Parts: sequence; C-alpha cells; structure tokens
Amino acid sequence: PVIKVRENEPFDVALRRFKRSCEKAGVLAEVRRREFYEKPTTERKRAKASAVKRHAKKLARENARRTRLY
Amino acid sequence: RKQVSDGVAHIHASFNNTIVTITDRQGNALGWATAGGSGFRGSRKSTPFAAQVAAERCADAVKEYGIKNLEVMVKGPGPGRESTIRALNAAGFRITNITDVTPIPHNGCRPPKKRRV
Amino acid sequence: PRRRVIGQRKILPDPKFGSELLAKFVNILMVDGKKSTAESIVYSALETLAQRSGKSELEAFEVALENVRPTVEVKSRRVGGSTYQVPVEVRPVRRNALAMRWIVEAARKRGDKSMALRLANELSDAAENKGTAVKKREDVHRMAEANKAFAHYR
RNA sequence: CUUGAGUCUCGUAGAGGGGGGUAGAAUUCCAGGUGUAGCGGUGAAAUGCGUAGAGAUCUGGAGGAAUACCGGUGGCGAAGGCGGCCCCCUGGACGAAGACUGACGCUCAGGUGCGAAAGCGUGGGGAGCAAACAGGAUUAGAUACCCUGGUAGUCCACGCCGUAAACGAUGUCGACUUGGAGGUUGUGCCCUUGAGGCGUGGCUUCCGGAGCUAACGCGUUAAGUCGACCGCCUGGGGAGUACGGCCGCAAGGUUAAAACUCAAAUGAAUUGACGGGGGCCCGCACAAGCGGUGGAGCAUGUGGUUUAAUUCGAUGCAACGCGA
Ligand SMILES: [Mg+2]
Ligand SMILES: [Mg+2]
Ligand SMILES: [Mg+2]
Ligand SMILES: [Mg+2]
Ligand SMILES: [Mg+2]
Ligand SMILES: [Mg+2]
Ligand SMILES: [Mg+2]
Ligand SMILES: [Mg+2]
Ligand SMILES: [Mg+2]
Ligand SMILES: [Mg+2]
Ligand SMILES: [Mg+2]
Ligand SMILES: [Mg+2]
Ligand SMILES: [Mg+2]
Ligand SMILES: [Mg+2]
Ligand SMILES: [Mg+2]
Ligand SMILES: [Mg+2]
Ligand SMILES: [Mg+2]
Ligand SMILES: [Mg+2]
Ligand SMILES: [Mg+2]
Ligand SMILES: [Mg+2]
Ligand SMILES: [Mg+2]
Ligand SMILES: [Mg+2]
Ligand SMILES: [Mg+2]
Repeated sequence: PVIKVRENEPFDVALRRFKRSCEKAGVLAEVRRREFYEKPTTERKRAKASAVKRHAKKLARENARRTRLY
Repeated sequence: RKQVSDGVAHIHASFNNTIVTITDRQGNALGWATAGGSGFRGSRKSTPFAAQVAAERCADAVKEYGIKNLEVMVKGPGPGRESTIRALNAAGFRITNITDVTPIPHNGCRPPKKRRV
Repeated sequence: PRRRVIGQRKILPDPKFGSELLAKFVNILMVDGKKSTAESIVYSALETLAQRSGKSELEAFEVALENVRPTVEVKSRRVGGSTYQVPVEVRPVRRNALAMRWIVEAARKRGDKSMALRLANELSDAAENKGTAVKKREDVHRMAEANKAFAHYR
C-alpha cells in the first residue's frame, strides 16, 4: 500500500488514502490469518461454513423477506 | 552533529509493542523509541497512546539531526499503525510518502500452533 | 436507573446571599436533616473566610471551589473481563458537587475545634492550594494521568 | 442382428500421475554498517534474549520447507489424494460426426493391487513447526490449558506398515418417474447486431413435488419404483477382547469366541429446566450517593452447654424482637 502525498494534499487526507489503500490490499487480514497455523481440515470446514451461511442468508433475505412484516 | 533534512520513519507495530526508528534515507538509524521505554508496560504499552508518546520521544531524539522531510514505512499489525504517524506529523515533519511494508509470505514457513484460550 | 431520565430537583437559594451553589453546599454539609445548624455553620465559616482572605463570602468560596474541582475522574470499564480504569471528563454540575463533597469531608477530618473553624480553615487552605481537599483532587488527577492510555478506548 | 459393451478419426478442459529444472516473498542463521536500552511475552507476570551492544534498520551470503493474490460449495482422480512457473514421460474423462466388431456384458467369495496421518528400517537433509523433555506462570494440585525453549518427527531416496469420523456415516451396474435456480466444461443453429436468442451432451450445488421414512429428512447425483450380484446385522456389556491361525522388524493388523452379567442399551422428535450460548428487557440488581451492621455496653431471640425442669413449636433466603 504505497502512497505519495501530492502537492497541496492535507495530511489527514493523505492518512485517509493510506488507510483505504491498506484495507483494499487486505494486509491486516492476511497477517491475522497467518498468525497461527490453521489446519487444512479447519480451513476447509471454515470455508464450507462461510459458503453455507452466505447462501442461506442471501436466500432468506431475497425470497423469505418478501412478505408484510407489519 | 550531522544534518540530513530527510529521513525514513520505520514504525514496527506488533501487537505487544511499537518501535519507532528514524533513519537516514540509506538505512542508518538516527534515533529510536518504544512504548516500553516510553514508560508503559503490558496493557498500557499495547495501546495507541503509548505508540504516540513513543513517536514523540523519537522525534525529540532526532531533533539534533534537523530532519524536515520524512517518509514513513509502517510494518506489522498494531494498535498504533496510525497513532505514531499522527504524532510524528504533529511533532512537525512533512510526511511525504506513507508505505506499508508488512512482510507477507507466499505460503512459506509454518506458523506456530493455535492458542487454546 | 434503567428507564429514567428523571427531572433534576428544585433547590432553593440560601436566604443570606441568594446563591444556589451555596444552598447546595449547605445541604451537603447538613447532617440528620438539621438544616438550621448547617446554615449557621456555613455562614460563620463564610464570614470568617471573608474577613481573613478578602473580597466577599461568595468570591472567596468560588476561589476555593476553583482550586478543588476536578477536570477528570476515572471509572472502571469492565468489558474484557478485566477492569480498565478509564479517565473521563467530569461535567460541570458534578465538578461542583464533588468539590463541595471533598471540602466538607476534609473539614470534618480537620483537627480544629468548632466545625465552623474547621470549615473556614479548610476553605482558606483550598484557596491557597495547600490543603487536603486539594490533595485529594491532585490524587484523582494523578490517577487519570496514569490511566491516560485507556482514555478513548472504553 | 445392433440398441448393451468396445475400437478408430478429430478436438476439448483439467492442482490426474512420474521425473528434472527454475522463480519470488517470507522465517532462521552467519558477516558487516547505523545505532542505544531495552526486546520478547501475557489476563498480569516470569523464564528467555540484550550494554560481551540486543530489538529496530540497510547490505551481502548460506540453507531448508512451502507456494500469497488467482482460488471458487471451481476442477481432476477408483478411493487415498492433487495447488508457483517451465520442460520430458504418461493415464483417464467428455463432445462431434461418421466407420467398424457383433453380447465380446454386470457383479464377484477366495486372490491381487492401490491406500491420509502417525509409526518402523537404512542412508541423507533439517530453515520453520513441534510429541517427548526442561524451565516460568496459573492452581488446592496442574505430570494440562498459557509463556520461553526444544529432540524424534514433519522433508528426500528406497523398503515396510495397512489403519482413520478412510464419511455422502449412503456397496457396484442398469432401467423408469413432475419441477425451479445456479456453477463448470463441450457442441449445433441464430446476423455474436453486444457481453447476447433457441437447442443438445458430461460432471456438479442448492431448493422442492409425488413417493418413501420412526422421524429427521431423501427427493432424476433418491433414502422414490424395479432387476442382478456381492458385503454385513440380529439386545446392552464381556469384546473386536482371549486362545489358535496368517501377516508384520516392531508397533501391531486381520480372522474371531465362551463363561458370566443386566432388563434394558439405543434412534428421532416433543414439553420443560439448565448453559462459564445469543438477542431484547426489567428490578436499590449494580453504578452514583447517604446512613448503618460486623468492634463496645446493654435489650431481645436463637444455637449450644447446664439443669430436677430449663415447656413445645419456627430453624437457607422465606427460623433467629418468630407463635409470644
Ligand atoms: Mg505465540
Ligand atoms: Mg493437468
Ligand atoms: Mg472426470
Ligand atoms: Mg475380497
Ligand atoms: Mg509419512
Ligand atoms: Mg524415518
Ligand atoms: Mg534417518
Ligand atoms: Mg517452537
Ligand atoms: Mg509449547
Ligand atoms: Mg475400519
Ligand atoms: Mg477423507
Ligand atoms: Mg464405515
Ligand atoms: Mg468391481
Ligand atoms: Mg431437497
Ligand atoms: Mg448377553
Ligand atoms: Mg485383536
Ligand atoms: Mg490373533
Ligand atoms: Mg453501591
Ligand atoms: Mg455489636
Ligand atoms: Mg460478639
Ligand atoms: Mg442462631
Ligand atoms: Mg425454644
Ligand atoms: Mg424443631
């Protein structure tokens, strides 16, 4: 996440760009995940859970949440 | 005794501690400071505020060298990662470039085992 | 409470000087619902203080308060299972109340004979900034400074 | 005879397998520069490392292992499994049109092969991690969880072992039976007018009808309707154990009982209760405050002890100035 502060760019603005760049890159997330060894089985299981939850939630929202709530 | 005007601020921001190190553009270190040496231990040195005061201390230390421009290289996942740069700017350097140099492997060495807490 | 933003209650101003702050001080001082006695003590203390230090009763009293109010106190935020002492800026009504409370406690402690005498001495000390209530404020501030790392991470 | 089964022609996608090179990032170590008192770690510490100059930072070098992003309920494989890039050898699947053989097929007890990880033998290698082990914490203890270290092992070659919740807890092969939304990979036509319209194959994910099921659920990839063959079960424990056999260097694997003992053991779902589950909410529940009790004397009640009797009852909150 390289940033160079442009001419007449405020510092706060520069900081904002830097943070955005880092978030987009996903550096913190990568480091956190690589902090400890996740077993392959654990990684697979987590992936499966994420996929299932995401799919179920999407289905519930779009199709199940098409009714009169009140 | 020497003057350089333009330095690099290497902000090593681990979870436990923040190390700030001002250096010449080549790599040679001028002054450093940590939250530990800044007077914070444990829960207090693992905070953004501690990082900020460490940064202030570092700036004071390298005041002899008369550094005016400064590019900051942030490393690691840390509570500071922002406080240090804010503090440095307040201490009054022109921040020119801000770069992240956190070392991610390309699936290399095995990490240590997961903590059971 | 859980579900209450109750209205602050009405305190009448003291008859001699017409001051709400002074009335509150008298209330804090009072014990056993004996208001008359408390007001007599407060007035005696004020009169002595005015004579000793200067200008008026209310101005002297204010000066003492200024030297004994705390800007910041600490609370114990208990979120991560352990308790962090966090600093917090003390709002004005609390600042006055806390300062008054500290002053009265210090006066009660103090070794002079009459209550009025103790109060007058304590107030004068506060004005100078070498007394015990002031010491208490200093201690509170010292703690806040120590725990400044936990200020805006509650 | 050609519809099952196979052969040939042309393409397609693929972490399918075996061998050999190579790339960059990162960790470790080594040497050197800068530089100075801390670093590391945790809930908090300490062990550990550092003024014999560490950690930080730049340069160079060594070496091992693994391939970020792409990356996907994506793909390939009989399963186990397979993930940087390049080459060499190599197996299968699928589609298109035809041509060919002419039931050549399905299943399979014994048998044979393949078979994660750990483990074993011999010879290498060894960065990181890490059983064992050591020290520091925590604790009533802590032969654990946490921390700092750390050896087998993890890697390579070649042998062995032969097991896993080796799971879809679902044997293989074939036929038939309403649908919807996707993914992936072919292919025919439509002007691809654009990413696009209508088909037709393969594999694949979810939802759901009839039907089935104890229910949960399955539902054209069946747990539906059927046919062929195999494997396996017959209450819980004893026990996948003993003995015998076979196999193995060993660890052990495989085959596999009996006495004795009980009247249950189990599956799914229901209503509660409970959770050091989750969401929302209240109450002097905490918080903010004020005043007490626990120390003293005395009053009173209780326990106890004493007594001839110390009447009987109340005795976690919700008995103890209570019946009185
Ligand atoms: Mg660790
Ligand atoms: Mg391939
Ligand atoms: Mg295939
Ligand atoms: Mg067999
Ligand atoms: Mg192995
Ligand atoms: Mg070996
Ligand atoms: Mg060996
Ligand atoms: Mg280790
Ligand atoms: Mg360990
Ligand atoms: Mg088995
Ligand atoms: Mg498996
Ligand atoms: Mg089985
Ligand atoms: Mg077969
Ligand atoms: Mg279904
Ligand atoms: Mg029996
Ligand atoms: Mg056996
Ligand atoms: Mg045997
Ligand atoms: Mg309270
Ligand atoms: Mg008492
Ligand atoms: Mg007593
Ligand atoms: Mg009692
Ligand atoms: Mg009785
Ligand atoms: Mg009784």
